Amino acid sequence: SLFSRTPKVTVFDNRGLTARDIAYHRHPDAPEVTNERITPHQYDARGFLTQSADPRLHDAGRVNFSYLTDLAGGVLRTQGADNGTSVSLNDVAGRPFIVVSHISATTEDRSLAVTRTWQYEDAALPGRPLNVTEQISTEVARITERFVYAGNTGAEKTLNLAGLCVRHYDTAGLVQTDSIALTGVSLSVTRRLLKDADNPDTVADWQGEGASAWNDLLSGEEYVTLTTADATGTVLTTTDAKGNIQRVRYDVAGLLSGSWLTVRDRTEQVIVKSLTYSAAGQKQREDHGNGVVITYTYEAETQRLTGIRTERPAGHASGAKVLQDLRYEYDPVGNVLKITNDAEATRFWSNQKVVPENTYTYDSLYQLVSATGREMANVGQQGSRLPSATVPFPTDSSAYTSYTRTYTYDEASNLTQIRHSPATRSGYTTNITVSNRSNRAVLSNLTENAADVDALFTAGGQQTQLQPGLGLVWTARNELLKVTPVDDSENYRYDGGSQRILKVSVQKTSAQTQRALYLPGLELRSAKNGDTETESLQVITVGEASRAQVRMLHWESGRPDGITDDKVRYSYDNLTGSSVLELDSDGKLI
Amino acid sequence: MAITTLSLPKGGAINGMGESVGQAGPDGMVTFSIPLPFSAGRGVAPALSLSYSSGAGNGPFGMGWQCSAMSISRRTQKGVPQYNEDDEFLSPSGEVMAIALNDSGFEDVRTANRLQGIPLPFSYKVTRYQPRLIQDFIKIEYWQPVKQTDGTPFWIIYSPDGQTHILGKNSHSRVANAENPSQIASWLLEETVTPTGEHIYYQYSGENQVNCTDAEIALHPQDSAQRYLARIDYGNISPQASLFVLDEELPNLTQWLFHLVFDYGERDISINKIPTFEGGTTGWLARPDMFSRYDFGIEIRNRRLCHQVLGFHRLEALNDRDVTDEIPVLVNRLTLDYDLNNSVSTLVAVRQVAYETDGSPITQPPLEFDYQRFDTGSIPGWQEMPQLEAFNGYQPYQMIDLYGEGTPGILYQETPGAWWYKSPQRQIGGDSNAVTYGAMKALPKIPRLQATLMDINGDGRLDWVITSAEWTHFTPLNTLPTEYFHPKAQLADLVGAGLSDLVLIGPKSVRLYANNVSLPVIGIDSRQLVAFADMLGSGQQHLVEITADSVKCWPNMGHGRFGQPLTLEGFSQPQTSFNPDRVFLADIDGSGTNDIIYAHSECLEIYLNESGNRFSKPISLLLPDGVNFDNTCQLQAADIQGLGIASLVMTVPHMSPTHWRCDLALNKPWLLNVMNNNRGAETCLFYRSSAQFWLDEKQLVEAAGQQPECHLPFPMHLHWRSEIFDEITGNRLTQEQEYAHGSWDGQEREFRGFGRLIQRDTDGFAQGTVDIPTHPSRTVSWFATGIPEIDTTLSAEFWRGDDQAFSPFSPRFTRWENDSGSDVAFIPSEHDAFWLNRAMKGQLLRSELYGDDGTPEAEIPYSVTEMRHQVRALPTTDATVPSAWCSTIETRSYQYQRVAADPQCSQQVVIKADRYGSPLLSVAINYPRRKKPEKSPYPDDLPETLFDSSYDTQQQQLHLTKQQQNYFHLTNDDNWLLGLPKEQRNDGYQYDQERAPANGFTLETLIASNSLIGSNQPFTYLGQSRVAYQGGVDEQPSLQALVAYGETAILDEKTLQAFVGVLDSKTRDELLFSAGYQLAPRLFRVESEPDVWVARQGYSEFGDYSQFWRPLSQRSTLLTGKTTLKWDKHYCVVIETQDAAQLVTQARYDYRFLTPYSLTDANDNQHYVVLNPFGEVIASRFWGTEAGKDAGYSTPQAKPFVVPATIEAALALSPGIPVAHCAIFEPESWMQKLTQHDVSERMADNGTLWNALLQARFVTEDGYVCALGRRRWMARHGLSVLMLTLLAEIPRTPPHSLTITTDRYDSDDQQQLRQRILFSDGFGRLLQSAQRVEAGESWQRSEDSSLVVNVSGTPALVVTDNRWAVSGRTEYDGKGQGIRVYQPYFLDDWRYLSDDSARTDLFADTHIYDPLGREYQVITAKGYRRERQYTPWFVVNQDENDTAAN
Ligand SMILES: [Ca+2]
Ligand SMILES: [Ca+2]
Ligand SMILES: [Cl-]
Ligand SMILES: [Cl-]
Ligand SMILES: [Cl-]
Ligand code: NA
Ligand code: NA
Repeated sequence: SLFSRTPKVTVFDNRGLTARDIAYHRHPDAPEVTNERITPHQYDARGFLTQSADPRLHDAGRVNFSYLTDLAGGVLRTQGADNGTSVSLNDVAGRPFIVVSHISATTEDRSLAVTRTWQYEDAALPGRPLNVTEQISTEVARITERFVYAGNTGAEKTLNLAGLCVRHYDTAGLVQTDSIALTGVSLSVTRRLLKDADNPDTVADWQGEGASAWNDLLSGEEYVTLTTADATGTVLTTTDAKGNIQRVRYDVAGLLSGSWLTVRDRTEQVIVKSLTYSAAGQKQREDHGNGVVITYTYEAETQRLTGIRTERPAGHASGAKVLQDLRYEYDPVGNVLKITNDAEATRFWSNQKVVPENTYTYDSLYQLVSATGREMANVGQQGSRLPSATVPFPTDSSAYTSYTRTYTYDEASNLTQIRHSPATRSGYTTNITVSNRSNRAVLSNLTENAADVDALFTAGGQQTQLQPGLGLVWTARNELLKVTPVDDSENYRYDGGSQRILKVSVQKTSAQTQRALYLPGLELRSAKNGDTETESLQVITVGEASRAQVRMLHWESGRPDGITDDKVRYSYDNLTGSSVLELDSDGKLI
Repeated sequence: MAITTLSLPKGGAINGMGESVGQAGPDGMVTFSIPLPFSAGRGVAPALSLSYSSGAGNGPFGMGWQCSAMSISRRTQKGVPQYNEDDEFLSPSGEVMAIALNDSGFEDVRTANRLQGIPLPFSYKVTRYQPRLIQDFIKIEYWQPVKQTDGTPFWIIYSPDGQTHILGKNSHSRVANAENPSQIASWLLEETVTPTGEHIYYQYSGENQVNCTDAEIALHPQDSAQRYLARIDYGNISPQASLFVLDEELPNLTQWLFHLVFDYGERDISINKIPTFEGGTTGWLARPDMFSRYDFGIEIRNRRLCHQVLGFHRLEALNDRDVTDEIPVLVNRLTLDYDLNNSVSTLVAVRQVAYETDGSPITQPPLEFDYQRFDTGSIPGWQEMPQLEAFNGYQPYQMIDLYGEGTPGILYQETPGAWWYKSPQRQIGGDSNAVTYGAMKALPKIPRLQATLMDINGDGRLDWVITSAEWTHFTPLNTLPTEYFHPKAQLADLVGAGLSDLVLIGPKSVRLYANNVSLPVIGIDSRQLVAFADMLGSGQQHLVEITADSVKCWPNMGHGRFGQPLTLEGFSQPQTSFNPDRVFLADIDGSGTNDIIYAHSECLEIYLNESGNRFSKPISLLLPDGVNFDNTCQLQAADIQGLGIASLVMTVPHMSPTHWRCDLALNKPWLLNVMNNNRGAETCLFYRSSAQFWLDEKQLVEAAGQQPECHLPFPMHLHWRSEIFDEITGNRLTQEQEYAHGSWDGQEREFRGFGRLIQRDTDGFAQGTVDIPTHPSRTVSWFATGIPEIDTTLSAEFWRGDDQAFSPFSPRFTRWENDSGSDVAFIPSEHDAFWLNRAMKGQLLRSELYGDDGTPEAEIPYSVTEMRHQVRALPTTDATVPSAWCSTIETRSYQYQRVAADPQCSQQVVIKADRYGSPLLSVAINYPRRKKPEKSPYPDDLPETLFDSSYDTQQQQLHLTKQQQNYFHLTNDDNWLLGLPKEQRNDGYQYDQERAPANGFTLETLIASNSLIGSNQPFTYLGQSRVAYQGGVDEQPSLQALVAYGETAILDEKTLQAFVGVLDSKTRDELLFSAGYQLAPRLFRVESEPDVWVARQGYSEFGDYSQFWRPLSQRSTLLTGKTTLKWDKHYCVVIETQDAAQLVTQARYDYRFLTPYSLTDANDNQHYVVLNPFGEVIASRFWGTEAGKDAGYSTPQAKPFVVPATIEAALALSPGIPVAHCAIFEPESWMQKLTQHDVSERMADNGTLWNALLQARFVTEDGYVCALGRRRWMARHGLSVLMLTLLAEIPRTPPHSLTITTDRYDSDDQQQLRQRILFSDGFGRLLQSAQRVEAGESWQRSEDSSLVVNVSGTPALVVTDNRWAVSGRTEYDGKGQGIRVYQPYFLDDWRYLSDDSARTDLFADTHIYDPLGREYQVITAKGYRRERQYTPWFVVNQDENDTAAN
């Protein structure tokens, strides 16, 4: 009824190119009404795409993207409503040569434009990249990246280094590759940071006649990550920069069967004792170092994840308990209709039979239009801050009250309203104001007028205000550089691939400071109470960033009383990988 | 351009030879091709195919098959050649040639004494010939010595790829008169040479007397003519541009790196005896079915069958080692098995064998064939013939094909002077091949008296011969020799004054009367019979004389000549009782040879003619119950079924009923009807006569009130049905062909093809719990016969259901006319029409695709494609007969999707073509969508809005995309290279819908002065492409066509608009220069068109001729550095690459396959594979240095690894193996294993049966039971129930492989053996994949390969040590699409779970495909549906939520 006669439709021109994508919108609130949504696309004589537009902007006679192409189809220019205008040209060898971006259309505001260029080896060499350059507006060009390659001396061959980049100087400093396997896996890499890397004023500019000069712009400290690998080129062990060793083992099918951690100057301890799999190779049963067992359950037909069951089993020193028993109910295409948890200790949902347990409803476009859940009665209205931690664990259904969220979406799939309706309290509404000519959008408190929305964004689609009186600065590469209030700041640094290597937070009244350095399987966290160290912390992280991770906290200095050193924190996730429970090395809830 | 990178062959899936059945054509024949599996060497190689045709006759590879290179032969189809200036020659394509014209319009002759720059001993007259239809524009020369005594003539064919071929230079490559070498029937390919200086040489063996009986030698002294292909040499060591046959002496055998050796029975056939390079000393074997052919006016005798083809490589030479006393080593071996038979020998198996270094054989499963056969045992008995019940049993009738319909009707005289004919017809509601006879038609009145000619059947030609006994006999002219009425030589001697009477005694055999060789005397009323009949199976009316104890046959050699008498033993009757009247001559077994049927009072005795050599022991056939044959009775042999084989029709007055028939066979024997690859795939083929098809067609034409006109007067055996069985899934595909508008041409005595083919494809599935609705597809296709009275009736039959579709295309005829040249249309004369229409024979006119699914839209096609043809007439020395080049100039495709009113439509037109057939100007047109109708033509279940919303203005824009191009050629001097890439440009034209011509575009409307692609009209420049060459004049090609670079346009003035707000002219341009782009002239320029920015790609430096012009360096652009290439000794393969950073890769080669086995990378680490005798990777490892020290696996020198012999052994290996991977291949597992010990023990006979079954190829020497060898044995000798029991308990399983992968180096004691098993089917498709996993819960496989299941119905679970995860399990339909794809599952065994258990118990998504092979529906394992609907202008997708609401 809701989904009846709502197909996806592809409309061709007379050359078999897609002129229109048609969709059919229907809200369960109003099942009588069906809104047809047409996304037009234009092509030129050659058959290359020139224009696209969403239904909302087509309705208003405007366009989302315009494309200008060379005669082979290569896109030399994109004018986007959301991300501005940019010009691109590859050389005849197919390599990046120039990109000019941060340009706005009205002809073309070129004044804040970033020009990125590449320099390769000369024609008598293979043509590997030598440096990347970035020139912003009227400022002098800065050399943001450099590459140095190995020759093929016997020593280099012995390290499987021949012709590969051994020194990559990037936006954060240097990455040095000192050893490679027969299988091609990096066995020893070494990172050094820029001098004065905590200051967001310091940008990489690798000026100088050779490596002797470039190295003089780097800090002294070396963060060495070492790796061990099997005959298939698959990682077995990782030694982090503070000497902590992570180890894994593979079963006869090549799947992870166990893992261990050896903290520096300690003995090896079990992080994953065992791990079995279904026929499809998806986790079935997982046994942790803390004796906690995870049992995963799958629909036999669709292989969809039906159950996540976490428990301390029979004969466990801390006493048997089911900590989580998640169950999922899908609609036919695999949207989540219902989530139940019978292990929930408070027994909250069988007490409150007015609103149902995590029920979700969707429109014909599979957008979430309604949801129900529980919140803690004390949370109050959602903003940017995290609620206050309730300590200790609440012990009764009074602690949590139910809620029902309702979501509203425009013709271009912008989320314009989150409406919150609790059981027995005053509800609130968060309104998001969409631009009249783009999908740029901000909360109502920033503006309630569509025509002023794009002025809160840079040309490239980067938001300049986070909240009222909190300002945002972005790098030349559109990464978040700095959050500043208009007196607590935060700022960031990234490597060559835009992956955050550094975060520094500062509060000045005396200036209190915290720093996070992100390395392989390791976060070095520190703090100073005005150039005097209050805290020094290794967060050892075991696993992969898209799966239920295990953290170990080791304090070099400044451990607070009430935390035993080298305490492991096991994390336990839901369907979407959100961290829901933490347990300790006894399996007890943290 | 492809930059050469060295790498080892990757692992792996089981697949065969590349054997393939042909698409069903308008000739109606079954075809089959096997590529000969042998090395390509350097690249220049023989590349031959062993191919079958149902139309083809006997030869060195058995009935139907051949494997030979190009030849030129004297024409034999239009009279026998006499070796004078009046003879004609045939091109390799079989097409008649004439002497060509030159620039000045004369006979293109010249004298020469230099050929390819090489002085010839004397002068030659060199005549260019041109074939009537031009395929490739090959140049063909006849080389004739000026003084005829100086030598023999030869032919040269210059292929337009730049290669040069010479035929019959030396006498071994000539089929010539045994009596007189001057008289040359055929010149066979002897040597090829390419522009790189690479050669292939073809060596033939002449026929001879070795291993023949003295009986044979006596009967056939003229036996030296025939040639057999014997050795092919390639990979010449010395690079030479000129042909080797032009040097003083030919190269030594040792100057060729590769050989291909055709064995004719001399070597031991056994897979255990390794064939050697030299032949041994027992000589080639004599086939039993020896046969002669007389086409060329000379006997050509045939005694040899090819039993093996062998690939030999010179391993020492290739490895730059000492060549002294090198024997070439065998690489691959192809065995050929025949069913040897005295009448007809047939090819029943080909198999690949190779050898391990310990000498022991390794084998692929044999590819088997079998044929329709005549069974001596089950001859159908008599049966009453109610079709003749209107006659009383005394009344004389002839069963004869009076009108030329390929089936005989009834000719009879009612009262004297009054002759009627009852024409054959389909009996309604009988068997589907049942023949009845229609209404009487009076013949014309016949003259007072005379033997004389007459046009009895009303076809215009005097082709019936009337005589009188006073009775009257009708005899077709084709049953007598060709110049019967103006005889010469022996024919004159025999008839003298002229014969008194001619009497048919069979379908094409005729008895005679009257009142250098020793010919017979035609006595008045003797105890002897004389006749014309084909007693030899060569296809001529020979002279035969039969007495009571002798059969003598004199071969017709043409022009009235008759050669020495041949005897045929095995026929006799007592000298008192022998009566000539009781003798009949007819091909009973369809072997080609007329057999003897002799009639006694109570039986018939049939003497089968054995390939014209002798007669068999006679088959005795009893007459019906209580019949006594005598003078009152009537008996004749006549092909009443229309099968090309005689049945017998008998009238007996003293009997009830009076009329009987005996059909001796219901199939035409010796036609291929079964292939089986022994891997799970069998194809069964079914034939049906064109004659039988004609009676179906005639009934339809009569039911519709029209007058039928047959144009095909004899029965051809057409490919009617194919059934392709998947023996593993139990699924199949049926392909049925139907034929109409058959055309044979009297004037040229040539078959033209069928005017209409209807093809029906139907999937058949085994039963499942989620059933797939099978919906057959129908393709209806029309082809030109080139006879206009047929071709003009075809468009009438096209689908008329779209009143707005454009009108049918019409053939254009052109003449080439020069100017600063071009095609110009003309209307030819009725004389030239015949030849120019003939040039379109077999060309596709129109094709329509349907799905016969019983829906309302079923009568409406998915798509319709139609073609227009242009024949360009070309002059020759013959004024009466022009040459012709047919091409396809327009192609129009309509996409309807079974909705008639709203199709999409596109059209591609070749406007101009150069003199060599290459396209110069062409255009691709996309028509606008039709004006929107008032109501929606699409079904009412879609959204109401969609029909209106389906419309877009982009659908209404007419697009024409114009493409120009030109080419390099090298025709100067005596070289010939055509169509080399040069320049191309593309231009876009776009108009509104009003400007589309109302009746569509034609070529004419596009070349007209007011054209929408005229140079007046505005356009959008789309780009251009140029190839530049090196090593010749400027950037023009030499004969070696060495590319300098490729150049394509990247920016024009329009595309530079990109930079307008960001860069300025000066900065923009100097960036483009530094980016490696450059300005070049815009091609096919118009007035004021600026230069364009171009990118250049693909630079190579090549070697000189001594290095076979091989590439020595490569780079993609001038911005990056070059990579060096170093070759091995003989420039076969590259052994080292070195890049611009000095980084070095090296490779050593396994020279039996010319693939690397070892590889040193840039860091000097080593990679290694062991290849098996078929070139597959059975083991691999690597080692080198890592982190300062030696690393990886132990070396093959340190720790050699033996690959286990079986999967069982391999699954039982202990950790510590020094290989990354190893692989066991089981390609023959679908064949049951049967050992001598199995057999000998189960009988207690000491191998008496085993050695009988091995001989009969029921089982292979290595113990595999052959599918068709079994069936053949079971049909002839049966099989005891003791053997059947044994065989029923021996299982089988789909082709499979096991790959073991180690996860650690062998130094590490943690090493595990990962185990992966793949299953393939008989079509080479991946069936399932099994990965060994840790012990745990799995489902259960029984010994019978089924799933164990609980009483509750769900699979029974157990914990097991032997657990496997099965993934990607797929059930395929006929077209190879995944019809069911199963979820992964655990199983306590690597073995195959039956498709039977899978369908019942395992979860699977079902995918349903439409007649275009597009997925339109999916039924998910849970029960839901995804559906998809295809229309010309939109596609509609519905997911599981959408469809669930229905
Ligand atoms: Ca829908
Ligand atoms: Ca015969
Ligand atoms: Cl707890
Ligand atoms: Cl117009
Ligand atoms: Cl070798
Ligand atoms: Na006639
Ligand atoms: Na190395």
